[PDB]
Amino acid sequence: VPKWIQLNNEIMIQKDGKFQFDKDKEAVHSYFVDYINQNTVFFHNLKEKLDYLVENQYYEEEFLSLYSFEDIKEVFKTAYAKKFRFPSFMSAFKFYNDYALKTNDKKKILERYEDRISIVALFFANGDTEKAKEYVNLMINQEYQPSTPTFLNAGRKRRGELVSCFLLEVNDSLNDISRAIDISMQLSKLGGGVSLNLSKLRAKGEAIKDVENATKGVVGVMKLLDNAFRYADQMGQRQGSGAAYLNIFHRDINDFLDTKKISADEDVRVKTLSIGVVIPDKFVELAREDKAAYVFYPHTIYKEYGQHMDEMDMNEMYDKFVDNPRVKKEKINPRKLLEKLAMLRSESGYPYIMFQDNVNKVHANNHISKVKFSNLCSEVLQASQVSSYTDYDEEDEIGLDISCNLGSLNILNVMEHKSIEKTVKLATDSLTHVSETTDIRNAPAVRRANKAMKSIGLGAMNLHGYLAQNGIAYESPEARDFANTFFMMVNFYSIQRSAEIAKEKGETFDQYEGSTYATGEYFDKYVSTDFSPKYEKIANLFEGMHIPTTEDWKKLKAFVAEHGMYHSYRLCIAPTGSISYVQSSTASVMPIMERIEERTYGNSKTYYPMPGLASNNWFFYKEAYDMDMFKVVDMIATIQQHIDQGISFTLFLKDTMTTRDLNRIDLYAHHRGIKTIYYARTK
Amino acid sequence: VPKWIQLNNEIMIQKDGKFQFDKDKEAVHSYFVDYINQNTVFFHNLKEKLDYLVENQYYEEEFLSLYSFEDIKEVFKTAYAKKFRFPSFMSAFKFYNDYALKTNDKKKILERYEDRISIVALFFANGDTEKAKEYVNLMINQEYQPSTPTFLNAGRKRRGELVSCFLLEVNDSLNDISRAIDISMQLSKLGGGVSLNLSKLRAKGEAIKDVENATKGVVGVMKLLDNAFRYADQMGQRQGSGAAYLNIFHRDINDFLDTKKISADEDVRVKTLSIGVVIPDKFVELAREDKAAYVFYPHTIYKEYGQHMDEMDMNEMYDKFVDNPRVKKEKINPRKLLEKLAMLRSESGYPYIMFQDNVNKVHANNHISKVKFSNLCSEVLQASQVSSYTDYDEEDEIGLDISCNLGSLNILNVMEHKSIEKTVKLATDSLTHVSETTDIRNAPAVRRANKAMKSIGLGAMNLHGYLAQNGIAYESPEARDFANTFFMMVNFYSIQRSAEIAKEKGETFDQYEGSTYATGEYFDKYVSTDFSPKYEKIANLFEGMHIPTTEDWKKLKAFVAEHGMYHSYRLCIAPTGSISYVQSSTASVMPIMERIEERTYGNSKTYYPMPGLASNNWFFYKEAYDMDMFKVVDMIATIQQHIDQGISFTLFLKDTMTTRDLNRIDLYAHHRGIKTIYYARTK
Amino acid sequence: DFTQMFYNQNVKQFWLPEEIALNGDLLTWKYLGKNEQDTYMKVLAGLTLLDTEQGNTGMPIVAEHVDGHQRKAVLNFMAMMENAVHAKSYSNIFMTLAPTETINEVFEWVKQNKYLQKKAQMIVGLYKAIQKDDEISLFKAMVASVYLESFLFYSGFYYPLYFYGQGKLMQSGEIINLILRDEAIHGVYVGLLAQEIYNKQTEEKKAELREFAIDLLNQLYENELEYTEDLYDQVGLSHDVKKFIRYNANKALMNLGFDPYFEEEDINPIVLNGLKATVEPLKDDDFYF
Amino acid sequence: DFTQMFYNQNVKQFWLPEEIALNGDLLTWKYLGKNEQDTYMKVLAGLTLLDTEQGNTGMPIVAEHVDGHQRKAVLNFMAMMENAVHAKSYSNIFMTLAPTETINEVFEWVKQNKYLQKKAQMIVGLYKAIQKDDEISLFKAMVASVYLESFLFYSGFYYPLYFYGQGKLMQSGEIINLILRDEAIHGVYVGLLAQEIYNKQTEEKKAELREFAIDLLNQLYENELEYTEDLYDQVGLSHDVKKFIRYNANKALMNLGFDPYFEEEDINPIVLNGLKATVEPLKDDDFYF
Ligand SMILES: Nc1ncnc2c1ncn2[C@@H]1O[C@H](COP(=O)(O)OP(=O)(O)OP(=O)(O)O)[C@@H](O)[C@H]1O
Ligand SMILES: Nc1ncnc2c1ncn2[C@@H]1O[C@H](COP(=O)(O)OP(=O)(O)OP(=O)(O)O)[C@@H](O)[C@H]1O
Ligand SMILES: Cc1cn([C@H]2C[C@H](O)[C@@H](COP(=O)(O)OP(=O)(O)OP(=O)(O)O)O2)c(=O)[nH]c1=O
Ligand SMILES: [Mg+2]
Ligand SMILES: [Mg+2]
Ligand SMILES: [Mn+2]
Ligand SMILES: [Mn+2]
Ligand SMILES: [Mn+2]
Ligand SMILES: [Mn+2]
Repeated sequence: VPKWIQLNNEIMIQKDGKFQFDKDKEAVHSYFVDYINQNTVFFHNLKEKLDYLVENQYYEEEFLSLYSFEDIKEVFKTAYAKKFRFPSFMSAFKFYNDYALKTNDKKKILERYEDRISIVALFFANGDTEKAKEYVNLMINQEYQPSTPTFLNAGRKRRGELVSCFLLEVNDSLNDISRAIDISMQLSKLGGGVSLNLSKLRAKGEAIKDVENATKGVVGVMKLLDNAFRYADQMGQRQGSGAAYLNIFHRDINDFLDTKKISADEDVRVKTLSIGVVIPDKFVELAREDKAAYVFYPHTIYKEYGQHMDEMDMNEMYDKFVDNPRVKKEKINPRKLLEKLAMLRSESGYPYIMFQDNVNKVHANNHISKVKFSNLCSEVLQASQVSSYTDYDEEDEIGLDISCNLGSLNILNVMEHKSIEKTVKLATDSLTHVSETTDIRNAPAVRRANKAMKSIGLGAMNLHGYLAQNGIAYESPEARDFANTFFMMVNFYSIQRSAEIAKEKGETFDQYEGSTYATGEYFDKYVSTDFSPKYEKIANLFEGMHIPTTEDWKKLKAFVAEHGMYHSYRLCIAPTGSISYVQSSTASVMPIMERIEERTYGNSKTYYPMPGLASNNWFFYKEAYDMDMFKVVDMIATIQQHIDQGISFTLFLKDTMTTRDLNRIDLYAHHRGIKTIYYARTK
Repeated sequence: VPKWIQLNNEIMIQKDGKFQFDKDKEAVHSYFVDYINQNTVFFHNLKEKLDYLVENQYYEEEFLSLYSFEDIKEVFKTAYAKKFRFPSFMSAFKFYNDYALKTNDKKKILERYEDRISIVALFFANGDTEKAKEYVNLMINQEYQPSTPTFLNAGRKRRGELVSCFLLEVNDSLNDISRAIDISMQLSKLGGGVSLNLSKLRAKGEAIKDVENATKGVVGVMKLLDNAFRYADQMGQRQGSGAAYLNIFHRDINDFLDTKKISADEDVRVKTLSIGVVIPDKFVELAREDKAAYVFYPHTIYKEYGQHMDEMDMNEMYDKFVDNPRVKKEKINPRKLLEKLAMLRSESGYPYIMFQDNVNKVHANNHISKVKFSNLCSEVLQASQVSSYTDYDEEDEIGLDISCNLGSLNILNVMEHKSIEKTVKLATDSLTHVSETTDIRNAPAVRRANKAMKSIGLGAMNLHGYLAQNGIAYESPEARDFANTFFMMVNFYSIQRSAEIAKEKGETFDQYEGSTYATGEYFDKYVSTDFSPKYEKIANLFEGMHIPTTEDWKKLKAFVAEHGMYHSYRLCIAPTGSISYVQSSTASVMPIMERIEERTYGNSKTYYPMPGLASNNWFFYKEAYDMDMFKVVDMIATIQQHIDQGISFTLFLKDTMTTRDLNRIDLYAHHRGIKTIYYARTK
Repeated sequence: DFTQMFYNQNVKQFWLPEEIALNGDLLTWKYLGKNEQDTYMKVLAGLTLLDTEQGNTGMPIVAEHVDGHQRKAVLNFMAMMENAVHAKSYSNIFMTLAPTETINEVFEWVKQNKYLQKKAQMIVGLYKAIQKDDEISLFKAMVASVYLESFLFYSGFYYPLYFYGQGKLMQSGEIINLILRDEAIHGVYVGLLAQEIYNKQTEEKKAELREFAIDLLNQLYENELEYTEDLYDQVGLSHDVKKFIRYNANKALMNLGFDPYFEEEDINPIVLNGLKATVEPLKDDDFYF
Repeated sequence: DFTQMFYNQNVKQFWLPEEIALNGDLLTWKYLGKNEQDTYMKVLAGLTLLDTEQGNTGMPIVAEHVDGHQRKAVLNFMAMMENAVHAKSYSNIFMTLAPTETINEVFEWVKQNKYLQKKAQMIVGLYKAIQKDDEISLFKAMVASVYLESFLFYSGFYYPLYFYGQGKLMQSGEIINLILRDEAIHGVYVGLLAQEIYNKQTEEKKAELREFAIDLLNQLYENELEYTEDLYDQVGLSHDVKKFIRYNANKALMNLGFDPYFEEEDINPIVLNGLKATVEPLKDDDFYF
């Protein structure tokens, strides 16, 4: 066993009844003085390194050609001047195993952390040396972390796409289904997770040109998509991951759910395609009143009204659907469907739950389209227009397929540096650059939506780490007050940066004029309610930083009205799974699953303590499963009120609790304004 | 139990030690006195019937509008003047259960046999009343039978395409694979059987964008195609049928074959995807000499030579591939592979066997392309060019995808009417009309090849029926003499009609000038070898009909040289599954499987004796399984020497014979010039 | 001269109770009097006990002491039939016709019934007295086994056969006939093995073995009479069953090579009415024609 | 918790030798080299000899000492399969492939073979050491039985599976696959009976039984390596056979509820080719907060 492995395992060997957390630090030293420094490839100077990486097809030469070598040297020197040290063994291990650039045979390390950060910063700046240094300082301080696709692939010749998630709308036609399968394979080839809205597809037993009971429903398309994602599995490196979203009022909703039952037959079971359910407020109202609900056949509704079932408001059209004899429907028990959802989530963690009305009551771009589904991580909530892929030799009507670039603020590092504004603006600029340089030649709706919406996702990580390292319980009202203030600041500065980009470029996102940003409605709660901290401890935490007031929000509203906004969507809180290790941060705004996690790598086992875990903050690092899910819902709703897109909200459940407890948590989330629920992980 | 079913089951009841075959005739009468006439919709006049069928979206207005009502009435009167009577119960049952037009509620019969024949004739003639009457006389004499798609769908508004055999070339790309899946779905939606060539696809463990061990091979593509064919199942009417062809020198050939093993796992086995193997002469030579063979990685060959492995002659390329270090290959035992093929055919009848050099040594259009694969029934053998389907908003390079037009001569009815020439020419004209009226807007290469090649397949059936009713054993040399003469006359008149159509329209098929028809090579064996019958009995059978001599063939060769040939391909012998029942004929040129076949429809049993079966010809109606497969191979080769495309050749084996016997039959078929082997049906 | 043909007969007679659907007896069962149902349950429970011990103990122990792999294979197969097929079939019948409480009660009744305990004590005692390499103790156990197979089962078999012969409980009756068909061949086979041992003895020893067999038969018989009266008096059939068991006692003696002991009697005529493909490699000559 | 389920799986797997026609194997047998034919014969005799011990002693002795009518029935069924089905199947394969004199000589050789004898006598020794009413000695014998069923047979099964995966000796390979499928379930079942005893023990006694099992496994494994080289070096397969032994040793341990002893290894592909949360209804007022 390696020396650093033994040093890391020495953490759990208690001394005087206490964990040896400091041993972890020793491990990193070993991991660098025995493996990383020996396995790294050193050159005489930076010129030889850059030339070797360029000619050997490791780096794209275009982004490096925008800078003179003196500027690149200055950027690299700025990166190395911080003398960044990984405080935990797992941070360095995760970076050098998942994100550091290696040779073709993967026998040596070509990229250090500073090298990777410098390359990403130079790609972000697009020829601006000062901007590149700003990005270097932002990432080496670990205030901002680009998503895994962006951080791993920026400036690389053998790179994939920098966009993490893609959302596709599938129209009710064989041509559209085949095009959706093709685009899903193309985007999984690019490495991104693909989500498909199957609510427009007509249910099982519908007519294909006057011959009835002909359609296979959404389950056949689900099987096709599952095989497509199995085939396109990132060249066999990462398993192809897809998501299917169906409205709960679709007739196939049961069969949909039956794809995830552990007793499902092979002709129905789907195993590589995640499932999500979109629940309008009408379904929750029907379940609450115990009135029997009706699921609908989408094609009959489309024939009668000319629009898809998910294209209009069910809260106002459900009674018209039920009373219409030309609309076909089936009777269901909404409470039984809710119990089935809870049982399925207990068994397998599926489906994702999207509260459609919670998303669309604060959605700023309802004029473009209502949000009808979410992404594979159930945090992207954007307007999408379905595409009409016609026959060959016929022009296709290209719609809008959602796609946003992810980037997370490290809350602990951002607040320690007292740089919410600067970090938010620089992250917005980096995400705007990632969107601008993204061009996908096989997904036309994705390309058009990227060019028009200009949507980005700016997330946050290390919420629980910051709260526990500052002596604040994650479930406490003080923690929710901090989240309210911090994310109001993040939203304020993201809107300010979006408006500044719109002013400097003279262009807004497409159809911005009909948005609530243009009409000023979006700023209502910000121009009437003060989001400054209500607790003295939180206010002290925010000292040295100008917390925006109602007057600052009014000025920002006027600025947006004058100049517009460059981005249709700005903030989305992704799960941030593996890149949180490198940043020494807790995953996303979720509470920690465990204080010390035991992970098996190779034939060895390693223990990763939570960042900053110690004796004095052991009980502030409360495990998520031990927490009240209602207070976690309260925290997520408090954050969500300042996030325009959704938050990947994983439910952390105990084995003792029943499906009724899961249903109660889901209904409280819906009541509190939670937009989406990601996972039901049971301990 | 209905009266006609009792009268049909009375056949097996033996009187005086003989089957009551004549009772079947009585059954037909009952089937018409009790059921057909009662459930047949009658109109006051044909005008009312045509108006009702057109208005209720049963027929098409376009083809009926080309004639005055007097001409349509005259065509119907010509059809009804024959007073055609089905000689067996199963003929009428199959027609009125499969082909007769029924109401939307499927309880009444709108079309009789004469009505359907008249409608198909009017569709064929395209406005010529005399031509329509000629077609009516052809089909009511049952000399020619349009295929199930053409016969069932001609003149019907609610219909699939008139072509059901489609051959697709799949290029080695994700875009091409997705396009192939889409086209397969679209053609299965039209009701056609789709065959895909997977030899150009790179094997498992190949590089994608210079990353190693990334390709899933052809088995993942087969899984995708199997899912696509399961999804597209004719609006839930018939099981989606598809075929995949792989060259035996493709490295995936074992895994390909492993998709049909019973022991194969769920992630390996494809259930609704037929498989065929293309066997070049090089593989047979390697197996014969017991030299170990090499299966090659197609992408390495493409990188080294710039052409696909299946696009070049393996006979001259195999040694260069083996000696090339940059071509990756795996060692195999060709005799072990042959034994595996025989074992798999014994277990499941798969794969289909295509002898590439047997096809291509007589292929007339090798300049366009060599025949690389066959159809789902393993009888279509045509030149195909792969298409380069690029990314979106980029122009695709459309190639040639095979789609031939099926139609079968009834050898008994044709020869008893002494009308080989007239029937062949009229069938060629009808096939040309159906090929010209076919327009598929979702298969670009299929449409392009249909427009360019103008390839049709004119088959024959009732060969064994005709031979048995004339006191000739199917395995006798006299039967082969008759087949030689009859199919040489069929080829002569098909070529003459093709040249006449080319002269009339002033156009040949695309790239005809490079064909062996243009150079006169095709006629070589016809201008030197006399194909007149060598037996007096066969000559007396051909009495009253002019048998083309060598001088006639020289005149035809000169005529083709002067005027060209309209069809790239003219003759292919399809299995003729259900139309053989309606025509009261034995299926294809195959020998009969059973003298009397027992079938179960609903909860009732039915008995179909072979047409013309009696005590006198009971011995001549020898069952296929009792026959020597070498003599069946000899007869099929005798026919194949006059057929430009292949013949659906099913092997009929006993359970006693082993895989050595199957391999011996396959090798004798290869030796005798058999182009394709369809199935290995074990009794 | 016989084991191979018994092996073939035993394996060709293989069956499972699940092959016979029992829900068809539901109505003819419902229609029987309480006395009739009680006797029927108890009769089958007595049979279950006998097969339990024949399968667990009797057949395996005889298999252990009999020499020859083929003889052992037959005896092992017969043992499996006793407990894996026969004893289990009775539970299939019980589970179809009777509620759980009645089933529980009848199994409690076997434990406390003095005649059933006595017959089990006697038969199993002889099985457990077998001494390795001692052919006389083995003979005694084989006599006991023949008496179980060909005599003791029959006080039980009477009643299902009596109903079968009247067209009542015919699915249960089909199971019982299959069991009876098996026991008949089991009794013959074990009888032949017993005769082998008997034939090795002196005339004096043979005389003692006949005494043992007849004394044992009489002792079992007297107990079976009391058992029969206890079960059948409530259905009026005791005298008829007694004639049947005497008939079968004679068959058991005959299976042992002894003369019949009881005089012939007329048995109820109702009960009499109750009775991949092969693969060859390719030769170089298969590539040339 | 498990005996009725295993009863079902066992009886539904019932088969007879006569079902597979063997004569067509001669069409591939004639094409094997002398070393291949020699190894096959020796392996086959090894399996035959070990399986006879299991039929005559292993299964019947365990059936004798295990309490429970249903367990005794399942165990009887398994003993029947050894003696009536498996033993006849091995004999049939031999009689098809070799003349009488060759069979007698191979069995003479394998009977004298040091590595075959070592393992055969080690297993038989543990069966002979079972004492009445001593569950520790029964457990030790069950461990031995599981090691035979789930581990020791597999150095032998390798070769028929190797041919079967190549299209050679398909009829006898089909038979071997059916036998192997029976031994797999036998091993799992006896394993569950051993775990039942193990779980009734103290922590110190458990640790002692674990040491026994691992020590026994080690002795058998070291002899298997020698057995393997002795048979398979002449056909160049020993390296791959050793991987197959370890993989099956791990399965045997898992059957006994123990952790795998050996690291995971991939197996020869030719041989491979041969081979709820509590639902609680919503009570209303759960929709209001
Ligand atoms: N935790 C760590 N994170 C990142 N790099 C590290 C870490 N520990 C060691 N290294 C690398 O290994 C080298 C070993 O040097 P070390 O940290 O022991 O101190 P040093 O030799 O006094 O110099 P310096 O600390 O100034 O780099 C470091 O210079 C650095 O490049
Ligand atoms: N074998 C048959 N094949 C086809 N149609 C038949 C057959 N038998 C009877 N029919 C139908 O039933 C009708 C009655 O025929 P039938 O044998 O009674 O005498 P017919 O002289 O042909 O009668 P019609 O006056 O109808 O022409 C036929 O006209 C035809 O429509
Ligand atoms: C062709 C086909 C369609 N479908 C379903 C899936 C599609 O969502 C739906 C629409 O198919 P379409 O491609 O729209 O078929 P169509 O346009 O010819 O019929 P229509 O005019 O009624 O639109 O039909 C199947 O389930 N199986 C099939 O094989
Ligand atoms: Mg449509
Ligand atoms: Mg390519
Ligand atoms: Mn019994
Ligand atoms: Mn018995
Ligand atoms: Mn065995
Ligand atoms: Mn066993």
